[PDB]
Amino acid sequence: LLDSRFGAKSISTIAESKRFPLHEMRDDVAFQIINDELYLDGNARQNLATFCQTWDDENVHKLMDLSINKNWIDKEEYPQSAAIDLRCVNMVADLWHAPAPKNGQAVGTNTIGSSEACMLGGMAMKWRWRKRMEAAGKPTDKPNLVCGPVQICWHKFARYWDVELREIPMRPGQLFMDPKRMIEACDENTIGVVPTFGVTYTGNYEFPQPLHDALDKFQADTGIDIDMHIDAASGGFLAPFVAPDIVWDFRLPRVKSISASGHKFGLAPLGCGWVIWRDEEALPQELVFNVDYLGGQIGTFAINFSRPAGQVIAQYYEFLRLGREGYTKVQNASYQVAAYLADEIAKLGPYEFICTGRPDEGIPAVCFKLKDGEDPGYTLYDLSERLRLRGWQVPAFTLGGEATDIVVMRIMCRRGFEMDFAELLLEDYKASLKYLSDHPKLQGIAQQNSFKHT
Amino acid sequence: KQVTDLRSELLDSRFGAKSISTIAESKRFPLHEMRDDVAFQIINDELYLDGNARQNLATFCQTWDDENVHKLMDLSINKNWIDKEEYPQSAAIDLRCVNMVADLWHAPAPKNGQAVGTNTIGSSEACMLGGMAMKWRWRKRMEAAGKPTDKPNLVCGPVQICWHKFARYWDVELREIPMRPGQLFMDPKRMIEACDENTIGVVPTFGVTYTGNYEFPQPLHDALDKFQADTGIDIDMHIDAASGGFLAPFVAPDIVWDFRLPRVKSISASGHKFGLAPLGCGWVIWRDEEALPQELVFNVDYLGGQIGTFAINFSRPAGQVIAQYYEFLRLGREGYTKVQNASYQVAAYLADEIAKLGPYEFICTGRPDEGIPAVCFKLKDGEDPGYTLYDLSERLRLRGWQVPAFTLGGEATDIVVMRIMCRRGFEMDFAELLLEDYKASLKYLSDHPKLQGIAQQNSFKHT
Amino acid sequence: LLDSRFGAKSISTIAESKRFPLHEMRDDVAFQIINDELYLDGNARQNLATFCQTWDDENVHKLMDLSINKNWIDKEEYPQSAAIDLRCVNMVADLWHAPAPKNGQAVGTNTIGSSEACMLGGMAMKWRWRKRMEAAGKPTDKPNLVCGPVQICWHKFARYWDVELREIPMRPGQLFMDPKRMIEACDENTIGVVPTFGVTYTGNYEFPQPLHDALDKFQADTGIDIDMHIDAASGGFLAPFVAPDIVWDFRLPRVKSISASGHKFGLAPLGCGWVIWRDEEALPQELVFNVDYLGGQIGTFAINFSRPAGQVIAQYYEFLRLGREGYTKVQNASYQVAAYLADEIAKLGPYEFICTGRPDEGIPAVCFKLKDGEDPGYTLYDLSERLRLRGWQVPAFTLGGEATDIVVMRIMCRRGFEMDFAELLLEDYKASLKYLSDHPKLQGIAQQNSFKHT
Amino acid sequence: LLDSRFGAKSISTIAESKRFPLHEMRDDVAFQIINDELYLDGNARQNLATFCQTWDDENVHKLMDLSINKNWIDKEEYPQSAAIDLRCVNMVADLWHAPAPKNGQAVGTNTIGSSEACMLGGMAMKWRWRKRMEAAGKPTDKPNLVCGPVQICWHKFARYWDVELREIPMRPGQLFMDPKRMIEACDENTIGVVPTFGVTYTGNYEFPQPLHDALDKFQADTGIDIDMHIDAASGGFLAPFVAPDIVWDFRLPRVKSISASGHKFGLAPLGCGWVIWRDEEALPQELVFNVDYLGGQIGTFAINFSRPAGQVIAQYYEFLRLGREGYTKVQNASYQVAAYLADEIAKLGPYEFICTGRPDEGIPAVCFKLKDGEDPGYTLYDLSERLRLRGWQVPAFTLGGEATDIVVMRIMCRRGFEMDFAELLLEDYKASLKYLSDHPKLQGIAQQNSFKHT
Ligand SMILES: Cc1ncc(COP(=O)(O)O)c(C)c1O
Ligand SMILES: Cc1ncc(COP(=O)(O)O)c(C)c1O
Ligand SMILES: Cc1ncc(COP(=O)(O)O)c(C)c1O
Ligand SMILES: Cc1ncc(COP(=O)(O)O)c(C)c1O
Repeated sequence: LLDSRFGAKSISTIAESKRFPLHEMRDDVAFQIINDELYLDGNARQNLATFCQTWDDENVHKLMDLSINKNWIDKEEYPQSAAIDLRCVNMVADLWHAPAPKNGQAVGTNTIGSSEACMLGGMAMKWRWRKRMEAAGKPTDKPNLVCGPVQICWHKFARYWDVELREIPMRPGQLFMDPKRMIEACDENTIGVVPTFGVTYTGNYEFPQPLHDALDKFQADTGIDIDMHIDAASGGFLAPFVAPDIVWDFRLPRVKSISASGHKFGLAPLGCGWVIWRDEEALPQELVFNVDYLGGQIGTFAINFSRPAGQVIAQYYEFLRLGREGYTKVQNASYQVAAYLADEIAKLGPYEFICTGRPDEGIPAVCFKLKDGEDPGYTLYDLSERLRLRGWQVPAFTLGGEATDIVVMRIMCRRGFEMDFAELLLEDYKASLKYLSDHPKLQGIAQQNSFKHT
Repeated sequence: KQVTDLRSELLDSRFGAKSISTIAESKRFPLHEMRDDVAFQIINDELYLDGNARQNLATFCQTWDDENVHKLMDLSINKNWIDKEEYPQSAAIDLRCVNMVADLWHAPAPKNGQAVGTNTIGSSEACMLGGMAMKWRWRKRMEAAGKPTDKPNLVCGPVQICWHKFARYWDVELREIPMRPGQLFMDPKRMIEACDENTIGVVPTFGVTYTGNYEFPQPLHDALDKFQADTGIDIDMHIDAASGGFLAPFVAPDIVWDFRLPRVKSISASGHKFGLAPLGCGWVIWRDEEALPQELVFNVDYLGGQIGTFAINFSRPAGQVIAQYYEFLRLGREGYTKVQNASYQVAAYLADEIAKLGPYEFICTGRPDEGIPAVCFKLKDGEDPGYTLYDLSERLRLRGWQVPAFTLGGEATDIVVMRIMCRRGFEMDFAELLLEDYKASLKYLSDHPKLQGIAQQNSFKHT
Repeated sequence: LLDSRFGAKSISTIAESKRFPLHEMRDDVAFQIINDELYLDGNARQNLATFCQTWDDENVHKLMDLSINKNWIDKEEYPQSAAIDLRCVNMVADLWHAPAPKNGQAVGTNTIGSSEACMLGGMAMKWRWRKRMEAAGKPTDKPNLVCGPVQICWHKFARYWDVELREIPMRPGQLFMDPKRMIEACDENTIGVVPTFGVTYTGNYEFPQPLHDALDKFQADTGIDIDMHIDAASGGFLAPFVAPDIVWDFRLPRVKSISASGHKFGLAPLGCGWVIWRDEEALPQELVFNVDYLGGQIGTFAINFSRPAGQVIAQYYEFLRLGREGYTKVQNASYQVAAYLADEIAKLGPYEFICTGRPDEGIPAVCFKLKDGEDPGYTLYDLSERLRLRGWQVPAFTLGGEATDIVVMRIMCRRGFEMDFAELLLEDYKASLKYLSDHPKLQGIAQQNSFKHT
Repeated sequence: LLDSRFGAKSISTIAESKRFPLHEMRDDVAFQIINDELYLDGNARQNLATFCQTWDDENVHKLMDLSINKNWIDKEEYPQSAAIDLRCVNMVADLWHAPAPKNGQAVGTNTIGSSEACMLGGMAMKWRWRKRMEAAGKPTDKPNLVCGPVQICWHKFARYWDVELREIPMRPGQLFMDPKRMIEACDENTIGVVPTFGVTYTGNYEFPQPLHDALDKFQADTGIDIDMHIDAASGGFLAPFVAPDIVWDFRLPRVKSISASGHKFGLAPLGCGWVIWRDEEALPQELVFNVDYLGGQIGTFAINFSRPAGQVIAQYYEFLRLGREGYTKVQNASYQVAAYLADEIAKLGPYEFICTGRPDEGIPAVCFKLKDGEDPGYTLYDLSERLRLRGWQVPAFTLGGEATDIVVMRIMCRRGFEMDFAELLLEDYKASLKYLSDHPKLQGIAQQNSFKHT
């Protein structure tokens, strides 16, 4: 067996792939072998399911390349990377109207993604709640967390830290966590409420303000003081620029912490998250670990330790080059694309929209389902498959709870998916509808949900 | 007439233009846009303030530069490790790596072809996952027995901070056997004294962070067998092989520390350490399906079915996994053996050479059978050469070297040690230069006695 | 022995480091080996001792890479490089107010640096002087040169060309060459006076005008006609832009030649110098050598012969992209940083400043010493060592002459050392002072002068 | 006026090329403007006149690019570059059989090229001679130097340092410095003899051994002790590999110093020279200057000061990757090309060869003239012009002395000019001959000498 690339004895990667390789191989052959199979990966340019950055900027590539060995945890050897990281924490804190620091540095940290940021926020919430119950001489025996249609990271948090997850069910007419149902789920064991400022499954915002009012009335009627952690994975880098009037952040007294993804609308490369706390009081010191460095010690509250500092550096690059002025324009461009697709798609079939890409309602996304008791001659699963044959990945999936029988299609508009590409999508969308119309036997065959978690 | 306080002033000599002071507005989110290339050069220029770690002998993390690794990482910047759907080849390469590492550690042959394990950001996450699984297995055993599960504890030696975090975050009592003069590590006797029915497991550190020595699981495994025999209490182990996991399999195959031992239910290691991968790569392997409680695994829907994942992080880059595979492919056992041996030769050389320069007692001398490629020593008790290791460390910094001097924990807290790490890139020629600067530092301290005792700050020791 | 990079038998560069290597080695291995140890060199970004360019410009790297084989002396094969070189000579001549050329080309040449430029200037001075003395049948074996705190290249000139060096001593209150002491050293054997327009050790300018007037009076009283050569290594590319009114160049009749460094404030990469002569009469033709080429013979006055033309090309790039407009802003930026540091440092200790970075007084540098009889609890040597531990190289050294007891600290502000970096230096400066204060035993230990020559 | 490249108002480099630009210009525009006119430079691949390296090696480009700012004189900031430089000096010393250092370091230095190397060697020669005459109570007012057909750098040395240059004339039947004529020119005022181990104009070696014998006899008959400096600009990196048995170096007692060009057959990029002294006694300490550094103090004997360290590094790269083994094969390849050309060219016309590319006679060069009283119907100048029309630069010029009536053609074979290219040259050579034969009126028209100095 020979290889046509190297014109030599074949070196299989699929063979003996269950055992650690025995011999050495020429460096450049190993590289070309791996490089060639990586072509099997998609480039995600036509993938409209993910929230994660997929566009390419030469400067970001250069910054990441230079940072490949810069250790985020090693403040001693990489002091400048550490300083840039502190700047970012302050800037994000400022973006979310966090109270002015006493010493001068905001309370918060960079993370690998929103998952870790949420875990940290969740543990802090659990610890503050525990300190309160013990002081009240009550049992910390069975904590619970109230939320709406949260992302899987919260299910993991609940599971891994033994907290009862009280998720308000998604239901026809009310897909999100409303004040009434939220209150019905709250009690003395509730460690906190987690509104999702940009629901993963639909793109809509769960507004913290009305929930905050309900929590104020709750403490007035029962004495039970409940706080909030905002999961703003996507919305945290949207609303501050295109809808400053929405009061969802630290302007609300009960919001003790907020988390968001830099690698989503924060525009940073994969591997960047953020979590900020209102003030020192919001973060139990018992969770912070202090390590020694030549220049004094620094407290850290993170799950990960050693990791590259490139994403933080790239995130800073975006903050510096764009500013509020730049982010507003970038974000608005995505909202224009989403709004356009919503309006245009509505003219093509009997659809009921859950999200239409409006800045005041949520993120740059379009989410719809077929109108009840209406049969256009295909399901959204069938349409999704036709679109894949044209290179597009437009996820079709079912919602949860009382709406377990509802099938929706979600389109995400992130940086890089410009108006020109949306127009092409519409062309292929129309072509797919005509094909389904000309080949009725297709209806009902496709029935597998697409990846919806990110 | 333009008051200095009402202006975004300052001319810049690089751009032949003005302003843009990262430190001035550093507390607020920037207001305006800036030319991309100017923002890039501004950031690129201050990154020069970071060290390159070539002369840093404190860290275990990879610091050498390989062109092919730079290319693989550059092409993987947007490849999402969690998105199996869009990046199927990256996911396949990742599964190969898990099987290869499992094979490396003698994990039993999979009943369905795929080993039980996962890639991680680093050893910290790997350890958390291993720790959670240990806690869950212990809990189930106890619940199946109708016993209380509210007082779990974990027995270990001089562990890395990630275990202190695990204990704190998951409410597990950490029973760390104290480091002490004459016994700095977890021995069978003290280990057993700390074990009971609430012990979720024992965590030997196969390559102690602070000294470089291996804690040998075999003797501890025998003690646990005797323990079960005398009490009926069945205790398992998780090996924290952050560094050793990619050393002993190549240069000391005969040390029995892995899955060859029945009680070892899981093992974790750092790819970005001696695994030779770029920062951001860890590994955790479980003996088999039984070793990993399914309640911890989450199954997500994909167009091709569903894949279960047990991880704390979600979205993140797949470049390090790919780079790690590149190392596995180009080196193999044959290549890793030569690479690791080269580091041991340097370490052994430094130990032997440094021993001739002062009254030192060595804790680690870079021997393959004893631990990792590191040198760890302290001044002999009651010996005053005319300086402390802190003073020596500072003199070496003036020569560009970062050789950490710090104190040991427990009841050995009065011990000041110096640790030298020998990782890929720190070749024999550089070790010779270190020796030259070491001797020059000693002569300077000898000629300037007033220096003794002044320096007294510990260096970063955690990695 | 094995190498952990190549995973093969070790190849040491120290073992047989005194004998020519016996065998071949794979090219790439040789490259990586050398590349890896070059990491032991500093990048000079935190080095505030040198005057030489240390910033990086992508365009300059490209021009230099393209010119690696372009031979400066081979006018025949590289006609365009030779043309660009001629343009630069004329532009520098124009910058220094040299009289308009008769034929059209200014009299001058590019050099490797100011050293060579000064040798050429020195030889021409010696020759012009000799031609005068020889006509009067007087001895020409005991020539002397009058100057102030000159750079080492003049000591080399004096030594290599057997010229008595009459250096006016540096002294408290009079660290530079003044008119009075200058005249006291002049006689019929003086080949010329060399004012240093930007003293290496302090940064101050020695003003040619007052010296020029003294020389006019000298000729009036004795008949002895003495000329000048301005060593403007640094000042030559500063004053013409930020202080045009200072009369130090060819506007002065006696100034027969001027030299300066392109690789200093000229902004060119290492390896570029310039020397210009007032006119043909100022340059003895006996020193010029004519070499034949296909297009005709070209004369040259240079110590070096074959060498690369990249630096000249890079220098032209700076001239073209900046112009007077651009150079003024670039140099002003450096002066602002220097002025800022001087003002800020003065608030931290009992210091006496010799140079405070004022455009009318000298170059962008800060030079100071501890006030006489003041004991802050440390020497500038101690402070310098503390700053090294923070990555900075701020030279502390002693002055010459009578000010031999004086120890100064000199900070150079060149392109790349922006305001933000100066702020960081101030932070580390303060940190160093606090450490010295908390550790008194450190005082007096350090006593080695740093490199001060460039 | 518009520019077709930038599609905007034209920017001319010609317009006011004699004045320093007044305004700024876009950097990328300035770069492209300069990049575009550099295309007017030749690449020298078909230039067979120069000895300087013109081939391109990717690793050398990388090493030079990395070293653009590394200052050769700043031992403090660039310790590793300084170390590599010391290794090179020792390796070159070893190559020339210099006595083993009484300490651990050979006596010598790197230079910009052979010119500076020769000046340093010449100065040392003059100083040693002066010291001796003084110790004999004799005058030192009329120093002279005996040599053969030397390169222009020695004419410069003689002129700049006031030494009478006694150059033995090139003559038909005696083009080089022979023992007899050398002795006729020697006296008590001779500072030394300079044999040229690879004559620039022809390529032949002047053998130091026979000359050395004559000088031994001279001291025996007169007591006058005369030393030598070998100008081995080209031969210094040829004979040690391809003809080790030729005794021309430090194996000869009288050879006190040797110089050679790294950027010639040393294979280094432009800007690299070397000069080695036999031992400390051979280098008068009065010429060495000691400068202080934090690491202590190092001595240097150099005309230049600040300059790039890249060539030294690239030179080290060649030493490391090739070794004696590699240089022998590289140099041999050039000799094979030269020998082939000589043998083939001899069959095309009535020629008399002065150099035929034989390793035992000289460097890889071919030098010939038309046989006396032979008229093939063209001059070598005519042939040279025809070859230029085919892209080749094969210099035709006259020899000096009474050989001023001798027109020769010299072909240099350096790295890169492989056998395949030589065959192409022969094709064009024959084509040129046929053209000249078919167009007789061309004979005698061309009469300008080509650049012959390097
Ligand atoms: C609301 C929400 N939270 C958390 C996550 C997980 O973010 P990450 O993948 O960056 O950890 C996602 C994708 C999300 O949409
Ligand atoms: C034994 C040990 N465990 C865990 C860690 C943490 O690994 P990481 O920094 O890769 O999370 C280290 C550094 C270590 O030495
Ligand atoms: C006043 C002065 N003259 C000459 C020099 C030497 O210049 P170069 O290093 O460019 O030869 C320097 C450094 C200097 O400061
Ligand atoms: C014999 C000889 N000496 C000196 C030189 C000048 O060398 P460089 O150009 O390197 O100064 C040459 C070209 C030469 O051929």
